[PDB]
Amino acid sequence: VPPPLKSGIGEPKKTGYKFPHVFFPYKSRYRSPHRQRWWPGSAPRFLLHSHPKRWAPRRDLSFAFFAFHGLKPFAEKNLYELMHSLPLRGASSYFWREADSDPWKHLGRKANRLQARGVRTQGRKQLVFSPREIYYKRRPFHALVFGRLSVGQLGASPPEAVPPEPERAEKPPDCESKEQRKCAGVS
Amino acid sequence: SSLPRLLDSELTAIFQGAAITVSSNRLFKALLQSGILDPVVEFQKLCDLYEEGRFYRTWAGGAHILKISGVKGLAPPGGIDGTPKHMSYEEFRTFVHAVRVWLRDERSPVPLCDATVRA
Amino acid sequence: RLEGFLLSNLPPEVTNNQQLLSSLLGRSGLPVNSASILLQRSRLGRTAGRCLVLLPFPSSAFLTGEDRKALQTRLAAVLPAGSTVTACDRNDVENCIEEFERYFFLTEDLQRLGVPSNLRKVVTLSPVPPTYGRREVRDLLREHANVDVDPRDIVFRFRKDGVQGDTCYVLCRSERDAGVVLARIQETAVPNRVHYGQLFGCSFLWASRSALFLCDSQLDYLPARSPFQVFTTGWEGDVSEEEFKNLAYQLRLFPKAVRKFSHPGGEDVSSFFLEFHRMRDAKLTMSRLQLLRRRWRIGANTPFFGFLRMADLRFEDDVKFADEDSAADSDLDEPIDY
Amino acid sequence: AFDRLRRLPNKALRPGKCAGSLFPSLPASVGDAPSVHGDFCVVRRADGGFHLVPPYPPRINRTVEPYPPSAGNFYELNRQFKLQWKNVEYQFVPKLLPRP
Amino acid sequence: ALPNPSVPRAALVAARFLRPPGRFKRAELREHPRSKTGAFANLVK
RNA sequence: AGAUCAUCGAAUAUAACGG
RNA sequence: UUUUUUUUUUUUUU
RNA sequence: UUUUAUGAUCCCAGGCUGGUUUAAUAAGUCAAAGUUUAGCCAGAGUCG
RNA sequence: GCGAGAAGGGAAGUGUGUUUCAAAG
RNA sequence: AGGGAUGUUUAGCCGGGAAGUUAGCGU
Repeated sequence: VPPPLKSGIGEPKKTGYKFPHVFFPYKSRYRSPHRQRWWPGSAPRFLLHSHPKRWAPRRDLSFAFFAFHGLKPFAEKNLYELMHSLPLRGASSYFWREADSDPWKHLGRKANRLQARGVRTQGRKQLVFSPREIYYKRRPFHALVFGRLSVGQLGASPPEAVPPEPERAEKPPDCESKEQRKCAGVS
Repeated sequence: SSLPRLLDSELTAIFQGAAITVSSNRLFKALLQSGILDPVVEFQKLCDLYEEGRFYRTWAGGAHILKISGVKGLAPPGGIDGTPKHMSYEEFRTFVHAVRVWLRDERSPVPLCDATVRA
Repeated sequence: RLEGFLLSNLPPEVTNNQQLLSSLLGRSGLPVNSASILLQRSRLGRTAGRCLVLLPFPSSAFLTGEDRKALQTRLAAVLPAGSTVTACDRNDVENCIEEFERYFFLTEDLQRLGVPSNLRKVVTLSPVPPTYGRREVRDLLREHANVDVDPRDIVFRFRKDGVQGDTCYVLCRSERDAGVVLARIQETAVPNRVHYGQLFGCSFLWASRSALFLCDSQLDYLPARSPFQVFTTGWEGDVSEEEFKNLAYQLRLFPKAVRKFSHPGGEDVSSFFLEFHRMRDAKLTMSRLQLLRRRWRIGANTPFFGFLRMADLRFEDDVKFADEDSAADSDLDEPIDY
Repeated sequence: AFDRLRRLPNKALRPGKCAGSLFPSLPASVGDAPSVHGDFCVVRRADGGFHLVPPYPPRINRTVEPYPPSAGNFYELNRQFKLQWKNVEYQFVPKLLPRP
Repeated sequence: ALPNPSVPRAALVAARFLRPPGRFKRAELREHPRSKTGAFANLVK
């Protein structure tokens, strides 16, 4: 059965609807554009169903309860959550996205799609983000971070690192790139 | 030049005095009695402009025919009630404005309504 | 008071001969004090599809009511050819007609000031206003509700095929700060339409938006004729190469451009050109950029990209202009898919 | 027979013809040219674009009763669509189909 | 005003061969929240 | 946009507006 | 006027 | 003032069309008042 | 991001359809 | 004398969205 609908933190109480959509009794193949994404092999809607209201008994309440965001796994920690614990709010640092452990790329119903090449039978140039201005609306998962986006070349070391690039000035300080997953930096 | 401005409040007495909706028969006679339009305007003058202005169609005056007849009223007469359109307050205001200028431009050197002409 | 009429939609066979035109006026009314006419001429010496007639001194024409005007109009409407409009002229519109003729002659001359890179993100547009417009008339606007003293002699207006004032109006600004401020408050504004009888006319909703730009350079006319689908991009970071810098970073994004060009000038911003193979690829690119813009929080109104076009030109010793060519087949390159 | 409940035929959204016109400049046949858009309207999109949109209720036919008897168990009948803007309201709920 | 809202002429001529939406597509617009509504795009105001 | 026979059930007819 | 903002802008007086 | 046996008022039921060959001095040049099988047009709205 | 009533007989008689013409958003 | 001291609420317009509301004829 599908999970019950819940409102995210920072939102007033709303009135639940009686039916999922207008064509509830009559039609069945019609699907709403704002349908929930809970089946394995998908991603949330960011700010629609990612952070639902959290409740627990009085006994379970504690300081550590509030720090759940900052202890999330690597596969679910966003940029906002990552920059919150870093020195200087992660200012004057570098960040990049590692698209190697996505939920849909390992698990899901459509996890065996046919690509243009076929199957994978076997130093990169990944983008680097330099946060300049940081503004937190709804901590620790919400912020308007403005930074300079540039390109950088990876190294030959075992881990993913950035040797002597960024080199080229791509665009002036703009909005963030992605909000799914991010890595650390040299700083 | 220097056309007088018609106050909203003044029109309220005339509209309510002739009596929400009212028929157009009692309003045509009351307009001339008040003398707000000022030769003397005759009764036929207002009727002619009402049809020429295409006000029955614009206002959807023929929608009441389908309520009595139904399907028979859709067809033309030969292929039927003929009552006039009952203008409301809002509707009547517009008409008064339109007819007030149609008489001033009838003798002005520079036409306002229709200045153009086709050969 | 009456001061003359305004003809339009005249055939070419009557505007090119003053004898025939003068004869038609003598029979209807006064001959060519006698009345006077004024024929509009283009920069190349060609006539137009309209003319103007002026009445004699007001001393002999002040006492003229509608009774004498209806008969004159009617009688003078029959003599000319069919498909012709003969409207009256008021005291206010009479002075504006003279400016209309002068704009057509100076159309090419006026499209050089601020067109170059000097004034890039300045130019604006607002094709709301109808033929009723003037430099002076429009000057009062953008001052009582937006606070912006724009230049006077910086107003340009396009024209239709029948040398009629096109509704597309374009304005400029001295500074760049006020540019943004113009396209944020002029949304859904109803100042007025016409000033007749000391009262206002019909309503008209204003709508200002940046949708067109101008450029004049010596190294832009030739490059912009070879490809059929040419793109324009700007608002880039510090100075960059084409093959070594522009190509490499392009891989990150989704430009998908066959070729590229440069735009010198020695400013603090670059602008590289793009090329496509098919119209579908070009079209899809547009969407991509648009989407990306929002993500970056750049701005809706902020110029970021555009589509390059070649302006129509009229040469000499030509029987027919390129724009007036009916046998052109330059539409097959845009396939329709639905 | 007075004040009798009549019935009118149904009519959906008429698709506009490709070969339409904006404004007939002195037409010279005995009829009115069709329209491209027709019933449909063009509005500004959220993402700065132009797209079609279902207009205000297109002549909701109130003369014929609902076909499915089980309509009240899932939908609230006898609805009204009012247009208000600050302290101003207009009377346009009556959706009458005039004669041809 | 009432019949036709403020629609620029540039966007009307281009949108000629645009196919109208289907039955299900119409419900998407009508579904809440109406996030597809643009500037001055309200059907009530 | 113009034009474009009606038929069966046996049958039963003058009706609506203003002084 | 009150919650929501990955659709904006404005603030001076010799 | 308007319709009315060339059917005005008025009660129940039926949605309109095309489909190639087709014998006979009815030798059809379109199957001759009316017969169909892939098909055209067309068929309201609603989460308060 | 795009497509989706592709399973509809509930309404109507002078209507639904057919025929003759027209349509440079 | 520092394990001190200092710090504390920013303002207006317009457009779109959700919940509650869905009373008005005074323009």
